[PDB]
Amino acid sequence: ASPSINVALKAAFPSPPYLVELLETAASDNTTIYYSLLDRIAKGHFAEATTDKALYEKFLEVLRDDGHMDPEALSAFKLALSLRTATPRVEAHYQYYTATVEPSLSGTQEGCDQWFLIDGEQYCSPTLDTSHGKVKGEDQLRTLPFDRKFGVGSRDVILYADITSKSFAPFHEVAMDLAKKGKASYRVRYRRSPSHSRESLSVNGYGVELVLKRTDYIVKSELAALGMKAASFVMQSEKPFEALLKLTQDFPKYSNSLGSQNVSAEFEAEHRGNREVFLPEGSNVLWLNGLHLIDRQIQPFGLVDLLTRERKLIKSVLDLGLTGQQAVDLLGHAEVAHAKSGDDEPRRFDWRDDIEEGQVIIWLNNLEKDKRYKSFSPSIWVLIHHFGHGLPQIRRDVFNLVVPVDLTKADDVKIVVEGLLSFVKRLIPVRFGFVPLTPTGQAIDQAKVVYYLLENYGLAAATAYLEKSYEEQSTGQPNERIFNEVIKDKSLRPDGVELSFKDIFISEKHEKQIHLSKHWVERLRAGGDVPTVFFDGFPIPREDNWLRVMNHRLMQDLQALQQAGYFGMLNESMWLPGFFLEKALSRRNTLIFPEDKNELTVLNVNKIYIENHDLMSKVPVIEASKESTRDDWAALTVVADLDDIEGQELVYYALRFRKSNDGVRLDIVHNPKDTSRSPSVLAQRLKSREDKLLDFTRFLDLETALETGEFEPDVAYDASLANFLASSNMKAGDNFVILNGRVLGPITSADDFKKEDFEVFLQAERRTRILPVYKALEDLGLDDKVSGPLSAAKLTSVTALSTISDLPQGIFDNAPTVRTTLFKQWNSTYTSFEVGDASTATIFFVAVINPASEIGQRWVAVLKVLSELEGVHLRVFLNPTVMIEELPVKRFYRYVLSSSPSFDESGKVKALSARFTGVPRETLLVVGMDVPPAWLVTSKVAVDDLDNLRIKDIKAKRGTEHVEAIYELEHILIEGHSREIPGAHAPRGVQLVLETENNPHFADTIIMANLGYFQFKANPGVYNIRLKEGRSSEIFTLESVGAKGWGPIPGDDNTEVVLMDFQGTTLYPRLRRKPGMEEEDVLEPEATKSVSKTEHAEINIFSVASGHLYERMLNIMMASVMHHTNHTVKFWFIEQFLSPSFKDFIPHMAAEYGFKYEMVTYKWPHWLRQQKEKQREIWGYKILFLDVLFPLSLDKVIFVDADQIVRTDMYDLVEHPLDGAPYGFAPMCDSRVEMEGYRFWKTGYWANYLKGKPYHISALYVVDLQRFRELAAGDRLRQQYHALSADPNSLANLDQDLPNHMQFTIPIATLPQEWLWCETWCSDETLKDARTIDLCNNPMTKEPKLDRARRQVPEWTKYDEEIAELARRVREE
Ligand SMILES: *[C@@H]1O[C@H](CO)[C@@H](O[C@@H]2O[C@H](CO)[C@@H](O[C@@H]3O[C@H](CO)[C@@H](O)[C@H](O[C@H]4O[C@H](CO[C@H]5O[C@H](CO)[C@@H](O)[C@H](O)[C@@H]5O)[C@@H](O)[C@H](O)[C@@H]4O)[C@@H]3O)[C@H](O)[C@H]2NC(C)=O)[C@H](O)[C@H]1NC(C)=O
Ligand SMILES: *[C@@H]1O[C@H](CO)[C@@H](O[C@@H]2O[C@H](CO)[C@@H](O[C@@H]3O[C@H](CO)[C@@H](O)[C@H](O)[C@@H]3O)[C@H](O)[C@H]2NC(C)=O)[C@H](O)[C@H]1NC(C)=O
Ligand SMILES: *[C@@H]1O[C@H](CO)[C@@H](O[C@@H]2O[C@H](CO)[C@@H](O)[C@H](O)[C@H]2NC(C)=O)[C@H](O)[C@H]1NC(C)=O
Ligand SMILES: *[C@@H]1O[C@H](CO)[C@@H](O)[C@H](O)[C@H]1NC(C)=O
Ligand SMILES: *[C@@H]1O[C@H](CO)[C@@H](O)[C@H](O)[C@H]1NC(C)=O
Ligand SMILES: [Ca+2]
Repeated sequence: ASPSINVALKAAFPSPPYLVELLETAASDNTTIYYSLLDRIAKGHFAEATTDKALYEKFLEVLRDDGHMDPEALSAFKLALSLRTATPRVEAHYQYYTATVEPSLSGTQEGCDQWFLIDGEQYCSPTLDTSHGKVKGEDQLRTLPFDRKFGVGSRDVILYADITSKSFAPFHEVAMDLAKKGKASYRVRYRRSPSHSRESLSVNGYGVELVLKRTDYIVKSELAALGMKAASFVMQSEKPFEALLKLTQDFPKYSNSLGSQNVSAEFEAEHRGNREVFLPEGSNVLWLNGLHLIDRQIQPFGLVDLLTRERKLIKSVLDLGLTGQQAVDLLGHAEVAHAKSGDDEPRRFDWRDDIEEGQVIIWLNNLEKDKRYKSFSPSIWVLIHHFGHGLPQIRRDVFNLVVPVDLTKADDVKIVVEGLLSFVKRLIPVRFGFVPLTPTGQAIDQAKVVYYLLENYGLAAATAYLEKSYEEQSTGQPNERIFNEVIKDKSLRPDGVELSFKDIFISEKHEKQIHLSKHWVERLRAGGDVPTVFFDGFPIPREDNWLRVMNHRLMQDLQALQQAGYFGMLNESMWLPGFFLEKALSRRNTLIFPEDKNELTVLNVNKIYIENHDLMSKVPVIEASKESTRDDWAALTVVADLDDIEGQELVYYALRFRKSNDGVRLDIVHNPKDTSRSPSVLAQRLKSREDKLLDFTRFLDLETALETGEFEPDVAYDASLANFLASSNMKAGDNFVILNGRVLGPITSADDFKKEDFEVFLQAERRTRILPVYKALEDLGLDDKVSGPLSAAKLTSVTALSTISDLPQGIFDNAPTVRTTLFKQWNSTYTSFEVGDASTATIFFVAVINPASEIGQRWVAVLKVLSELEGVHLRVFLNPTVMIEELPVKRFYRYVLSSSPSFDESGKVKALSARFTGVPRETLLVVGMDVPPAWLVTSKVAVDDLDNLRIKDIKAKRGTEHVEAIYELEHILIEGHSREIPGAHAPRGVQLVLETENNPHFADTIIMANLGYFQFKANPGVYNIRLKEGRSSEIFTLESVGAKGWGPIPGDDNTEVVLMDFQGTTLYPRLRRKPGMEEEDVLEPEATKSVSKTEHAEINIFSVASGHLYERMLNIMMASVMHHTNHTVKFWFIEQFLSPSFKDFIPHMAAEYGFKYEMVTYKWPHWLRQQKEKQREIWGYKILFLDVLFPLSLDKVIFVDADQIVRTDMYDLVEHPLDGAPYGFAPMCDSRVEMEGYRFWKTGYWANYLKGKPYHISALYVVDLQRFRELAAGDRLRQQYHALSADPNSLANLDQDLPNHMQFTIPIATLPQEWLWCETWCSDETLKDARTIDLCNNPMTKEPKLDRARRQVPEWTKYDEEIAELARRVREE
């Protein structure tokens, strides 16, 4: 009605049938709901629903009536159905079917609408008599992400069906029954149904913004009160949530309208008592049950997935009679969070030689007897009376450091010789030791050599051999030429026991010493890929700057000694290192104590005993004792292959451990490697002997009990068994241990997990997870709700999962995964308002919004729709700032989202749009899309200039006050963060190729230095990532694409990526270097040009335009090139900054002028610093992404500005020698003399910085892309831009200023000035020899660009007329 603007978004793929969408949305994770519904529709039950509304209506009654959903879950189903979350999941099936099924299915298909696939044979009938084909191509038995399985069976059957028709129902029942019998396992895959049309999909869950492009006009500056008055207006209204939405959506319009009718109502200067304690004014912060959410997680898709995960967690808890409110309170409790932070409590391991009889550690020091430290006092009070920054001097043994070193490796040897000795020489009060690593023959020999040389001759002689050997010989294997010289002089007085010389094979020296050393390394797991250093029994892995970390603990240990001294705990007759070893463990388990602390897996216990009840009621169970306490209670489950020694060894130890601990409740799950013989037999053998369990005096009693007895197969048991392992992601024949939901394994050798190792696992686990749950729980007085070991495990397991990081630490935010309760302190009467019932709510939201913020605009819109869900509680806090330097909100905002689907008059599903009403007639606006992270969007239909919108002009020109535009969700991102193995660094310069069965080259990108970042533009389907052929595959092998998580998670040893969601795909790939390489991709160890020219063109020019004029000028620029060269040209454009009017026109320009064109884009990385102003974005696209924006096949490109015109045959620029420089620019004209005043690059900062170098122009330049990438110029530009950008007034014009700031670091080839002309800075005499002309800014005039063109260049009109006639010719065509 009022003058309005309407914007809609549609996907790049057609809308799947509504029926299949409801099936998938309804049965999210649950297969039972899936096939239970698949039965209902195969009855022909859902055939009477003629329309989408009716069909949707029928599902609601069914789900409620069959017990599938409750109100909470039904409300959530409607919102997820609005979002159309299941549509990309269905399109995954179709892309897979179109690209891998159809080309591998040889024959003539007609009548084969549905067909099972069995043993590479296709059957178009349920009767199964005839096989049409032997299917070619790769295996279709890939158990892949979108699959579902029904039943267990030796044979595997797949049905590719078009569910829509009733031709489907008989096929289903044939395999449903065959799976019910157990003959084979059933799974359904989809077929694109021809009953549905090729209508594109209308999407929602995005935002639209109308940005004011002129903010320059402000006079009166009483901005300070806006946030404060805006906050009060809402509190006053008494319909507060609606006020905020209405105010926040059209905020720029209401600025002057605020401050009316004694408006301040500052009761709430009182609630800065709230500010005083916790958050600073004007900051937006959201919490979900204590969890702090980052901005990227605050979209509809991100939020729906969080509720889904959180409810599953809470529901499990409230089956013990806890309210949603009590449950959440327990999760964010102080004692709980303290335990997570409780790795300030360090655990130490006993580093001593005492077990290995003193023959393994070779110390470089003794502080009590070295006559270096002779100066120092051997008194305790020296330690206690210390102040300052210095480390206390003392003649006593107090601090120790043992570093395991490989003597083959020069890097390892250099550590001892340079690193360790400097410290000795420096007179540090730390004793330095080292133990050789013996993983190769050469290493073993050199340990012998060095050990011998110490034994008879002494430390200096051994030291001497190492020092000598390192310098140049850098010996892998022992060298006599160097060894014998050492003895020749250093063989003076080799004391005590006599020499052997040259040859070592001493029965005791080789055996005892080397094997004792191996026993030490093994005992503390101090070896492998990454060795482990032990400082005071504290493991520090040998990586990056471990000394930095060691020094940190050295100061933290010193302060630990001082405090004991002031309490008089210490005494003069003491071994001070033993203060730390008091509670140290002799053996170190990498399973329990992984050095990457994040490496942890916990399962929902409630889930395990709900889904697999059939299995868990039939496993041999030892219930915990009747006379045992809540503290003693713990639940253990052992998963082991009883067909292997390791598997049965492990169980005997678990049984032994149970005799000792009466509080434990044990379960034994037999997981065999071979499932051709039923697993139920060996389980049945033990459950008979269950009563007599742990009366096995000896191990053979268990061995014998497993072998004896005759049993049938419970095939029901077998099925639930295989389901459990699949749910728990466990391999067959692999050993695992589960105490209170926490899984450790796979156990390679049962010697790793002994009786003593179960006791520690319970000791440590108990501490962290069980004792903080017990305390916290009791503090709230909920300690009546724990009724047993299994009852307890459900609570402890759930609260450990609550503090689980889904997003790896260090990527999106460094801050740890901790639930705060710190906002509960805050008074709420005058700043807060709540929505939803707290008593019933399972979800609790705490929003802290600043009304004056632009981020608040989005937050309000999304929160209102999620508040509409049943079982959700929200509480809002408004916190504005008094510090407002500039206008706070400079845009209008609308969020396209509904809490339940909308239907047509003809019953179809309604599409959703952003409609802005009551738009000011004379304000200039810019349309922008506030799209979820994974999405790539461009304008498809629009007749207006979306960069320059004004209603008065449109009304005058078109006659309409109403504007309509349509966008397209063209691509969805596959983005990931790489790392090298084992010394994890980002592998920069690595090239990647994305592929599909149809084509082996979907896309290509290069790995960046920052987070090993990379991205691909794709849509739903099954893909694969291969390292690009060349140097990348030569140096590396990629073990995995981290699709499962950071991991390594077992089963992720793959390179397969699939996208079936609107959140795209986030990956954490891993790459390990090939045999002994220190090589770099960027550096070579020839037909590189020809190739690009053949594929693309003789000339490759790229550009960008942000307005109808600039697009009109761009048409002229391209034409001028074409008239001026009889060569082949390819034009490249930055896709998203162009209008659809321009986009729709170019094929007609390409036909006329005879050139090729290609649209390119890259999404601005999340880590890289954004640009609020679009003009600045555009400049960034020209300089920051040059290496990644164009395909690797392209040798070189040339940038030409839109306003330019060229009289030259452009090849010349290609041939121009750049003398090994990545890119070439043209300098600023010095020819105009009278202009000097406006030459600002002869001033202090630019003349000081550019000592002799020129001030270049970014209107035209060459980029030798192959060299650019080779030199890794892009990553420097990116990181310097990010660093420089922290200062807002940094780069006036970043495009010109970044290459000029980087010309010292990155060479710039300077171009002949024949290459550029501009009236402003070049003389009129110069134009005769000019090659190209930029229309640079006035600035001594106000004459506009249209005027300069016609006056400056006479042939500009000739070009404009040619374009004008063709546009009219197309309009009439
Ligand atoms: C995956 O799939 C399914 C479906 O979403 C989830 O589990 C379903 O939940 C049903 C209950 O809501 C369950 O019904 C149970 O039937 C068994 C007998 O086979 C009963 O022993 C159970 O009793 C428990 O639940 C009831 C709930 O109220 C029920 O009472 C009326 C009585 O007239 C019943 O007619 C009706 O089923 C009501 O729901 C409690 O009152 C009891 O005290 C007791 O605790 C259930 O009634 C279904 O068998 C089950 N499957 C389906 C297809 O519905 C499953 O949890 C979900 N899991 C995941 C991982 O998502
Ligand atoms: C939340 O609102 C309450 C409202 O009262 C604020 O309470 C403050 O509490 C202290 C004492 O707890 C009050 O003053 C002191 O009281 C004692 C005993 O009556 C008296 O002996 C002292 O001399 C002193 O007067 C204080 O006045 C009161 N504040 C106000 C404004 O009344 C609380 O600080 C608020 N907190 C937040 C986070 O906003
Ligand atoms: C590109 O090739 C064409 C030949 O097709 C050249 O065009 C000739 O130019 C004169 C200009 O007065 C015309 O009168 C002739 O009729 C053209 N020849 C033909 C065959 O029609 C053109 O000059 C070449 N341009 C460049 C830059 O190489
Ligand atoms: C209250 O009302 C009017 C402005 O609406 C003004 O006359 C008066 O100064 C305002 N403030 C106070 C404290 O009375
Ligand atoms: C104090 O001296 C005693 C010997 O009298 C000895 O146990 C130890 O060195 C000190 N005591 C403790 C508890 O460490
Ligand atoms: Ca320009």
